Amino acid sequence: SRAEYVVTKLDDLINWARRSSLWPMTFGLACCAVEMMHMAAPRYDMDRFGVVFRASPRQADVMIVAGTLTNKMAPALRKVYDQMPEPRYVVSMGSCANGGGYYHYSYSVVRGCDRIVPVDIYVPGCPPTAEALLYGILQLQRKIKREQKLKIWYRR
Amino acid sequence: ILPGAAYTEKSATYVNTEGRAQQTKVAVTPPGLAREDWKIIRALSEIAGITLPYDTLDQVRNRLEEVSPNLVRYDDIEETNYFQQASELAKLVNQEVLADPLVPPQLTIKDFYMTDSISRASQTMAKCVKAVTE
Amino acid sequence: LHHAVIPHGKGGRSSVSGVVATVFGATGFLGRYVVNHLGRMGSQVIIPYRCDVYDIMHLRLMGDLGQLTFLEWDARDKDSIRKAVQHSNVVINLIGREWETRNFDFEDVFVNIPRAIAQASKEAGVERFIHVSHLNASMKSSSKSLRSKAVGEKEVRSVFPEAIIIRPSDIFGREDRFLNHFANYRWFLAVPLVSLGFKTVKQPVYVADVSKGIVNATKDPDAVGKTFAFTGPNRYLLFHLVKYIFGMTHRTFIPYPLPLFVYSWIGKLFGLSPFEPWTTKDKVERIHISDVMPTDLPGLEDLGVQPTPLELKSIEVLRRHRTYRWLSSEIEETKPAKTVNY
Amino acid sequence: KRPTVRPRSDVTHKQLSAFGEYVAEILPKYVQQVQVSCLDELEICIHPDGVIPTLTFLRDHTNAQFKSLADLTAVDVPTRQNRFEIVYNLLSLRFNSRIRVKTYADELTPIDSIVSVHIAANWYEREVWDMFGVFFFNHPDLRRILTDYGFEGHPFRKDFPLTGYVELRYDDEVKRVVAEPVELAQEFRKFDLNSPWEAFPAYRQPPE
Amino acid sequence: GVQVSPSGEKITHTGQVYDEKDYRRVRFVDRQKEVNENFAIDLIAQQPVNEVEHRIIACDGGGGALGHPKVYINLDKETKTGTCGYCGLQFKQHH
Amino acid sequence: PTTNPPTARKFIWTNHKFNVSATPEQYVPYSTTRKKIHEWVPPSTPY
Amino acid sequence: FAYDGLKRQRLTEPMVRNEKGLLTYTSWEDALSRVAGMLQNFEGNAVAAIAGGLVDAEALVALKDLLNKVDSDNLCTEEIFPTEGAGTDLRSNYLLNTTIAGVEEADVVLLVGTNPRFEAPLFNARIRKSWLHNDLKVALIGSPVD
Amino acid sequence: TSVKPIFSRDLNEAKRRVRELYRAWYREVPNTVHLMQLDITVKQGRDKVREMFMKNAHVTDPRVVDLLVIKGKMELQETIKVWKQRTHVMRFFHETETPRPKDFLSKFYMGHDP
Ligand SMILES: NC(=O)C1=CN([C@@H]2O[C@H](COP(=O)(O)OP(=O)(O)OC[C@H]3O[C@@H](n4cnc5c(N)ncnc54)[C@H](OP(=O)(O)O)[C@@H]3O)[C@@H](O)[C@H]2O)C=CC1
Ligand SMILES: CCCCCCCCCCCCO[C@@H]1O[C@H](CO)[C@@H](O[C@H]2O[C@H](CO)[C@@H](O)[C@H](O)[C@H]2O)[C@H](O)[C@H]1O
Ligand SMILES: C/C=C(/C)[C@H](O)[C@H](C)/C=C(C)/C=C/C/C(C)=C/Cc1[nH]c(OC)c(OC)c(=O)c1C
Ligand code: SF4
Ligand SMILES: [Zn+2]
Repeated sequence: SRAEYVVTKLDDLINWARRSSLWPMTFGLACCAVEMMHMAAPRYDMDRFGVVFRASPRQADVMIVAGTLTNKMAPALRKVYDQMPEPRYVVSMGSCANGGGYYHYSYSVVRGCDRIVPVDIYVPGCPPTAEALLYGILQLQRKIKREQKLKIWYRR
Repeated sequence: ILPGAAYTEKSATYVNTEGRAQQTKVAVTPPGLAREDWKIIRALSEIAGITLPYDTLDQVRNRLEEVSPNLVRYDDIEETNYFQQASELAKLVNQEVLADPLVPPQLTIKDFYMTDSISRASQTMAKCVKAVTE
Repeated sequence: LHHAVIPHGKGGRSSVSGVVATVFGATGFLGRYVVNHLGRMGSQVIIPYRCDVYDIMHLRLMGDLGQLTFLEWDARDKDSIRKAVQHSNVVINLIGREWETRNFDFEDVFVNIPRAIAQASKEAGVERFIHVSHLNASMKSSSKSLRSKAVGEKEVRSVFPEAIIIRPSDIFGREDRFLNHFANYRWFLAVPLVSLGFKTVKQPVYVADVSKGIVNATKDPDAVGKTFAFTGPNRYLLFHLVKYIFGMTHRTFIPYPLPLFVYSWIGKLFGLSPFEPWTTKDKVERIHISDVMPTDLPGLEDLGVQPTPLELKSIEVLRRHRTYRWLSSEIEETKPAKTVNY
Repeated sequence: KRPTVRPRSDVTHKQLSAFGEYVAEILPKYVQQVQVSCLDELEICIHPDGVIPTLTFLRDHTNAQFKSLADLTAVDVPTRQNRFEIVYNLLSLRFNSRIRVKTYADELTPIDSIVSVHIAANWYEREVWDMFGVFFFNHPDLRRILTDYGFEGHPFRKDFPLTGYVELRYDDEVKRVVAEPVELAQEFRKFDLNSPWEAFPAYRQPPE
Repeated sequence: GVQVSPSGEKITHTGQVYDEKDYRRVRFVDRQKEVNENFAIDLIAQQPVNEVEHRIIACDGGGGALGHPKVYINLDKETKTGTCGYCGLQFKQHH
Repeated sequence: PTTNPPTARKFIWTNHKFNVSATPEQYVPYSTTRKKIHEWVPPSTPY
Repeated sequence: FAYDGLKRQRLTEPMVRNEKGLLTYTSWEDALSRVAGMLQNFEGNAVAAIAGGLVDAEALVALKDLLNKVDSDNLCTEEIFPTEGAGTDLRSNYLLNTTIAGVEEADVVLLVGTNPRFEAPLFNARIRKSWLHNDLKVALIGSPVD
Repeated sequence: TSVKPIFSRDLNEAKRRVRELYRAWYREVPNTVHLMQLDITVKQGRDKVREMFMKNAHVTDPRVVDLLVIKGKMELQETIKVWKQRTHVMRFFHETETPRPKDFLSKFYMGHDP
């Protein structure tokens, strides 16, 4: 119907604004965070996609888990994630974050950040190259593009 | 039917032809819902109201001790005497020997491969039987 | 048992529990507790969802790798219901609304959809069917939602004769619409209570117990075909409950009476909301329909769950309704409510 | 001249033997053994009572001046009664040399703390206590340093399992990170790698 | 080849396939079973037998250092071919 | 490749396939081995 | 090589007879509940047990204690051993008293009704070893097996 | 059987340090509960303190009681300074862990473990 069509284009409108402004939380754990700094470096310039690092979880949209999550740091990662306003997305980057990686069998490591927070995109690698992370970030925008919140509200 | 463990799947005591006591060890655990064989009878005993006085492998072997104490002397040959007594009780048996030739159940390697349940469930032993036969 | 469902492990996440449950309604308040209990013991859980994927994210971390299977379904399409209940040995129905929408009324949600699920579960060859209803479900009930629940119970048992029916009282928890509903009356200065809340009795139950007994019914041999009453261990007059809640939030309690017809008319205004109504006529009715006395029905304790008092767990629900001056006030600073044996 | 085998030197091994005798003559109350490896590294093995005096002399003596504590660590050898070997690696900038001082400990026999000698040791002794459970007397601030708060056990002890006993996950029912017994989807596979043939005749032990 | 089971699931080249009543089939609902369709067993059987004169022949798989370790096969048993234990190529003696 | 084409092989994919994640073509892991322990099948007749 | 029989024909689930007389999978609590129910009736001669060729001593003693607790003494084994004379009173009657390593010291072996090659393959190995090195004389009362 | 003491010369001189640690832990529950905004009562917290002290009721070697007291002071300090979090304090209460039955039959139904 006309209203169902209008709701669709309003859905694209709000998605587009969230796709075009992803503000990751300044937050990296280990060597994977070095490649996340390279994605911010001139060659890739994530800023040109509208991606701006913000220190405060209140001002951040995306949490990129870029390094190993140990048991000591697990509660703190969850707390800054809880304090992220919604909508909010997690990119798990690297083997350590993806599933433990080189430390999977360590007594002190969380075997994957997805035991602690819900993860949207998994980026393989140890570390993923800055392009691999960039591909993952741009794969998160397409996930948002497929969001259908307003349309589903209409059919409730 | 009560699914029990196999010898690879439990720590069990066996006594060989010399009388030497020796024990297996768990390699894998029993499949499916199978359970260790002495704990089924212990589980059974409690349901039926006549609970048996042992709840762990340690206590069951202590009970084996109370019966025949050489079943916990692992890897040990316990010398036995008193054969003269057994003979003196054997001279009184009035039963007499038949004339049947003494023919063992296994004459040839054909009958060797499949004797017990595990031998009979083996596809390798079936090949060996089929191999010597044909 | 098929060899892939025999339970192994020690009931941790990486264990196998032998339960393969399709939970219909896992995306709601009680759903996240049912999936978590199923998921933590190592159960395969199929989760049919109609909402946006964003709204099922909090469930993703409730099972080990592979133990959660999300499926898109439309309650109008039968073929999608079969698609989900096809591989289960138990199906749990938690579908429900506290209000009516354009596309689904109380009959749809509480009768047709449960019957559609039960009808497909019987054809698919599912051993257990757990259906949640209500304690005050009855055909002689004032509440329009509570009559449909009574019908739905019977439809479910016509097409799945051995269905297990769970009847919880009011469920209270972090995301409930029970203690957070009264704690939110503070925004309107005063607390309108029909008859001042002294005629209504309530025996609320903690959500984790409801969910822990629902999961215990997925494996209890002595549950097929029974109806259960899940209720708290304490009955309170609505007044004392609402007074206690404001004691737990340390807000100012100013109760005044309001005749049911004036209260029922207000609920109609809030029900015009195009979004999720703050209240409705049916929600106002249900708040004042008094809990039935428990007479001859197995309860929580028959499924191995000990009811949790409303006193142990209120502060985890109500601390966020406090101001800074009272955030740190401990459970003991609040006087407990007064119970009634009728 | 062999282009594959490490050059051997000569003078350094002779020098470190002379200083090893030097140290043993001066501290005969504490020194139990002195050796120099084929890598040319001097080791002093002392009675644990001698730790503070031994590192004090080696730090302040004029013909030593081992003023830097390169590091401090323990090795767990369960077959020994005193299963913890405490190792101090010291550096002399004056003489451009290095020296290893070793003592031992058990579970219930704490060592003295050298924080009065080398402030560098403060955190190193926290790490030994945390990872091996070796208590140090007179430590200004002895508390865990590397393990999670309220972590039970000493994970660098040889008998502590590699994956530990507990693991963490987020539990949405209670809304926090919880600890639970460890279960692994895939168990760590232990490989038996030792060859049954002897590789070094020079280290063969008598079969007595 | 890619046989299909009575349940309709494709059978992998290793012969695996979930039973009818195996619940683990639910992972493929609204998705697919990754199957590789070029069965190496079927492809290797298509190669012709190379004929050689000598009784002992070396196979390295081709490409020299890009193949497998070089081995030799006896060709005396003139009733079956000689098969490479690495690449599966077959050899037979000319006379 | 317009001047140095790759070597042709009969098993090389003719049709490329991009990242199929999130779609109905997505890979789903599973065990590629067959059952190991075979269970006893009871007789289908009375005794 | 017979261990591969441990992977076929395995009992993995308790089973009982349903109303058509067929074995059906059930639960441990269910299945034990049937056997206890029957065990509480019968006592004495009415309950008997047979032990097979692959039973552990921890299960023979367990099954012995259970049946002795309902008065029964019919604990039997498929193997036969003459119970006349001493019977199993004296261990020396039913054991290999010279041991397996004692074959290496004898100088005559008399075999009575047995094919050791197949009944005890490693005991026939120890005989031939003494036959080879110690020059053991060996005689066989029985069939002319190889 | 002669050994260097850590601090105490025998069990009685060590129990003095135990009761002094139990006092400190007892005084701190009402603060931990108040500052960490735990969802328990003081009585329930203090009972848990007592439960942990009785977990080691069989120890008799004086050196061992010295190292339990040493550890308990470290645990007390981690709590007073709020180095621990709700999650850490609440781990003592094992609230998410179903407890394994201690009877033979229940173990027998549940798996192979003793
Ligand atoms: N106080 C309580 O919570 C009590 C609850 N109950 C019963 O427990 C069950 C769940 O309670 P609660 O969890 O509070 O209910 P919720 O309000 O949490 O909604 C439950 C689920 O119903 C689903 N649902 C509702 N309508 C539809 C529909 N038309 N098609 C598909 N899915 C639908 C929702 O999915 P979506 O979110 O995508 O719509 C949601 O996941 C209900 O039967 C309720 O009546 C009984 C007694 C008390
Ligand atoms: C004459 C005036 C009389 C006073 C008015 C009568 C009282 C009617 C209003 C009662 C309170 C309304 O307060 C409303 O409570 C409902 C019930 O949970 C909450 O409802 C919603 O809250 C959040 C929002 O995401 C959800 O998580 C929740 O599940 C949903 O129910 C609203 O967030 C709150 O705003
Ligand atoms: C200011 C805004 C920006 C856009 C900047 O350009 C970039 C992108 C942000 C930076 C520099 C850091 C982003 C996240 C973060 C906190 C990383 C951890 C980190 N940071 C380090 O140094 C800074 C290290 O140094 C050795 C590390 O090891 C580690 C592990
Ligand atoms: S995955 Fe590799 S690069 Fe990334 S944090 Fe772990 S070890 Fe470092
Ligand atoms: Zn080859």
